[PDB]
Amino acid sequence: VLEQFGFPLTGTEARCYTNHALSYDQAKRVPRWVLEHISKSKIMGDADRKHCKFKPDPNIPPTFSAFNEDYVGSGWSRGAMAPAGNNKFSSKAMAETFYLSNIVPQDFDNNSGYWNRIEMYCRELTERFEDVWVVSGPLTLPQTRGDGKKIVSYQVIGEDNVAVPSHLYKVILARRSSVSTEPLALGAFVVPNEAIGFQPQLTEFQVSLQDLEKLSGLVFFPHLDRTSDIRNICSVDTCKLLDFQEFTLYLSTRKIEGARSVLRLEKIMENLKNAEIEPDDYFMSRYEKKLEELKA
Amino acid sequence: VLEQFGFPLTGTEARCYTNHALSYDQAKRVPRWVLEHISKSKIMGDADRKHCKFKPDPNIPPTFSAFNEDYVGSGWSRGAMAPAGNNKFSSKAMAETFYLSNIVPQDFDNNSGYWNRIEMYCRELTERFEDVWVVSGPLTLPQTRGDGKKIVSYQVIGEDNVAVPSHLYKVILARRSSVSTEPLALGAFVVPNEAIGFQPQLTEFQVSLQDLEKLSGLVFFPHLDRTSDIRNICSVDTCKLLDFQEFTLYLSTRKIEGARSVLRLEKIMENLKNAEIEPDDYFMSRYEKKLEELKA
DNA sequence: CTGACGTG
DNA sequence: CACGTCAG
DNA sequence: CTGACGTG
DNA sequence: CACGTCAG
Ligand SMILES: [Mg+2]
Ligand SMILES: [Mg+2]
Repeated sequence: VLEQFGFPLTGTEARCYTNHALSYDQAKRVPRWVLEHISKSKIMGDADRKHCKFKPDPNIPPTFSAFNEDYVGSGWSRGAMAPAGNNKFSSKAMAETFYLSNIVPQDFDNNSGYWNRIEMYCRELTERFEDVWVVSGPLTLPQTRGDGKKIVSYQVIGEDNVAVPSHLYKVILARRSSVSTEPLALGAFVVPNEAIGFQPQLTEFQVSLQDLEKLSGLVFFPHLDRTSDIRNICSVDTCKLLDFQEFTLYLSTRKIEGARSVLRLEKIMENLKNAEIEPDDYFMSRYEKKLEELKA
Repeated sequence: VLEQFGFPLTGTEARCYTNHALSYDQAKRVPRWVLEHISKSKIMGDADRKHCKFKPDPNIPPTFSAFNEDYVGSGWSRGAMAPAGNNKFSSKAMAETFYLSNIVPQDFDNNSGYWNRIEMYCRELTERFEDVWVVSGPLTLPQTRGDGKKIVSYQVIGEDNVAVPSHLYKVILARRSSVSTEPLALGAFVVPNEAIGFQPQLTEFQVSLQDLEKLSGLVFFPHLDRTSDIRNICSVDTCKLLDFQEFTLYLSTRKIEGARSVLRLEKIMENLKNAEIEPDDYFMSRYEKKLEELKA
């Protein structure tokens, strides 16, 4: 009798795509969590975000979907939780990361800077671990005022009132190999949704997993054996993001992956040379292999 | 192998009790929705809330539970979504309504005044409809600031950061009889979590079901056929709360039975007459009986 | 790599 | 809106 | 009815 | 804390 006309629906079921899964927040119009698994093969290939378009997820009821009109002109950028750069292997997978079900309102500088560098480090880990799992998502955390009152405040944007998070979180779980007798590596990080420089190290944003679960109301990787050997990812690995020089270099390399015209190449080396940087052996070895191909 | 260690858990599964069900919000430490079914029989009985105590729900993971320490001294009252008064028929059901999984931080005046009167009206509906279903819960809505920005802002209380809602909602669905071909009657209401006098009629807080679903991120009564004719409950019924005199007389009537001394009983009568409220014959019967017993 | 912005 | 251009 | 508080 | 007392 109680359930004669059904229980209310919260819409939090896991939604699976080609190379990520998420749970959606219908009230805030953003994901609660986005889970991915990266390996060196996934991050290679010819998929190109220039052929992709942000758009509502066709599997989300339109009443609870965000739309591009919510974001454009808002002063907030569209920030993908599963990044396009993790899906070079499949045009379909990359396009599915442009569904707004994967997007939160993100500070432009953060999206293009510190958070970008965290994503780059997650990819770097596949050079050292066979398997890497990442859960990313938004948070709206309280601030404590001087009188002890704790208050959650956040902006909502657009006709659809899309929630702008105060912070973003990432949980990284890395397994060296399938046969490894070695412990798993785990780290949880919470970063404010704002411009962050190159000075603060990633460890300054590290939190215990239990604290993140309390803050987010989520349980991550719930099948994990609690007596298994898990260590702090920042003690068995570096947790070292790219510095300015290496970040500018990396970006330039990503740009030599692409080739459109000569004068473009000119502008590239122009801005790069205004900041010195001696091309290290890697960017050179990757410079000739492409230069030859292009003049061919 | 993306799900190697399981998907993250959000904890929103429906939880069923003797005479209500709820979905719990582990981040805010309050229910998202509480569903109940009321009839003539369930609101009769000897269940007494003086035998009950607010306590954590033993089925909620302690990590995500509220505790009484979060509420005591906070300035906010414990506000039940499924009310004790709907569970006079069963001491077990009543006890379960005092689990903190059914509780939100509620303005004291609102809890004991306007919201109390809405609850009373839900019970009144069982005099004219055989079956009444009600979904109740908290809401944290934005305000539009002077500069046009829309901001959500709410307090979180206690060491567990229990979220204080800005508003409370109720959806009421009423069915005349199980075999009747009369359309069902439905209403949705959104009330601010603050003191509300006797002046505003309940219809001033009515909203369309669609608007409440968009604001709450929920779909209510998903098995209700919305394409068949459904009546506005404030059209087919009264949506009239008890007015000051009726409310005060009802409260005084219930206070008669609790009075422990002649002083307190007599002061109940004095307050009534001081406000120019006339007692009714039933009230004077109970009052004279109790007064005789306490004097003796 | 991460995106928005201005012209059609 | 598309799409080239620009920017961190 | 709805609740918070003060004492063995 | 459990209980009795008090207030909206
Ligand atoms: Mg991004
Ligand atoms: Mg109440």
